Amino acid sequence: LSFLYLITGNLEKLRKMMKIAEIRKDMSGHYQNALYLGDVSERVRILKNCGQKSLAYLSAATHGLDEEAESLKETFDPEKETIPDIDPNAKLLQPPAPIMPLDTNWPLLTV
Amino acid sequence: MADKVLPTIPKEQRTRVAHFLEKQGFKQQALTVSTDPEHRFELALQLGELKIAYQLAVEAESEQKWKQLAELAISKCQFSLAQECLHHAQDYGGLLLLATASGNASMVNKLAEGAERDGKNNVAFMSYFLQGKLDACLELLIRTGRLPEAAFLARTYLPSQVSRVVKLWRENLSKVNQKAAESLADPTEYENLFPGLKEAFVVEEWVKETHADLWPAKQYPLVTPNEERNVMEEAKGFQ
Repeated sequence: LSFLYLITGNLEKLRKMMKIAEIRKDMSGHYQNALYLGDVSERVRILKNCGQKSLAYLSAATHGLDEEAESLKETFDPEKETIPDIDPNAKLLQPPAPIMPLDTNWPLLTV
Repeated sequence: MADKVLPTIPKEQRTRVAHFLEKQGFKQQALTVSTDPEHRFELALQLGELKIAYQLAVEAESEQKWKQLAELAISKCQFSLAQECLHHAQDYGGLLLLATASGNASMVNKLAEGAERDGKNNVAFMSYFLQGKLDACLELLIRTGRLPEAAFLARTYLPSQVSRVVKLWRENLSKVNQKAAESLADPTEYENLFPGLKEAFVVEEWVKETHADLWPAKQYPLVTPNEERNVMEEAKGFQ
């Protein structure tokens, strides 16, 4: 259903749902909320699952917020030292600008 | 004193004693004696000469090694390499978690290739999307027989495949006759497609967009570029 909601070009319903299944635990699923979005709040939770400031940085940096991820990372006694490619490079783009719909509701006919 | 003896011990001996050494907790030293690929390997896990462990791996000769190792590498946060091993493993799932977290297209192409590999429909889609590629998502659907669903995407974010696709879906339906089951129209009648005139296509927004895809949305960030995708987005998008 969530998928239907993201298919369609509108934003909330998925988010409450996201709340209500985030709230029902998770280790690989948060992902669903993030892409079609920019911003995620999941990160507040996420760090707790990870909490190695690593995820928090990778995620963090672009809202102009790499920084908190570093603060903890330091506090720990950091453990990061090498990284692989991953520089945001894939397009979270597509959906439905004016003319030629969405489909909340879909019309048809027996004919 | 022992060292003089040491020449005068070989293969297997080294192993036993190595275990003793290991018991001594003279792991490094235990490493020096080290004498079985397994033996070396486990110790290596404990030990973490990372590169060194790789050489022992050499050609690992078991993804299981890589899997085990991957967890370890990741712990050491020796990712550049980890990626190489994991990639070498091509063990997609864990590897995805990293790759995604910083984000990356390149990973995505190779992966796309992978995506094709995996054998359940769903992941591959996220990828296609993730990349931004309706086209890919839709092509994927063609193989799986996702047909109702494919239509929704084709509609929402318009590649107007809704017209193309709908005919085919309908055809299936058609096969399974009954007029209601057949179901029919694209520009006008049942559907009024382009005559409805509403929210998944056009040039101007699109032009702005054309660029948009190219820059980073911005708010304040890192070398790891911007795109956003929230309230603002909705507003311009309408424009």
